[PDB]
Amino acid sequence: GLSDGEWQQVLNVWGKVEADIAGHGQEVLIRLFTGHPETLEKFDKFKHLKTEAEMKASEDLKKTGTVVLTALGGILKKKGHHEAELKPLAQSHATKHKIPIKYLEFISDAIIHVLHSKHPGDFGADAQGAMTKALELFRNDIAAKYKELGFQG
Ligand code: HEM
Repeated sequence: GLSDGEWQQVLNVWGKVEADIAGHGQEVLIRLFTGHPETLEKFDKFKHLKTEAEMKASEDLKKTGTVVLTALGGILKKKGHHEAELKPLAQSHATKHKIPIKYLEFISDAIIHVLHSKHPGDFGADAQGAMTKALELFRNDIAAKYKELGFQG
């Protein structure tokens, strides 16, 4: 999917996320959750959250943001060589959590969103470029694993 000039850009950018993994992860789930409320319903431990103050105020969400961004970061550093790390992922979201690929689209968008909000002006057009393709490659490989499982819905 990507050139290493592009990989280069992705890890450049992930350097931003790693300086504050907990904050980045919190705002991603908040951007996910507030924009597409049906997504909250897939989490039984965040179901109670009703307002953004509550989410904001929730320590368990900051926690889940770190797990999520820690796992993706683990995949991105593989530079597309991630069958081993993604299968387990795709299996769990399809069979156990029942997560529609559309939701993986929403969170992909939510990361691009967040990044511009936290780093206005230092999230280059080129960087957006690389990051979007990287998220697409991630999403595409999951989509395939999802097809195998007939995880239609
Ligand atoms: C970049 C995308 C994502 C990554 C890297 C990610 C990562 C993870 C990891 C590492 C776990 C725990 C281990 C496991 O169950 O496999 C997990 C659990 C879970 N994920 Fe995701 N996830 C992603 C997207 C999503 C989305 C979009 C949703 C729903 C809109 C979601 C819903 C859940 C749920 C419900 C669980 C179980 C939560 C619990 O522990 O109670 N995930 N995810």
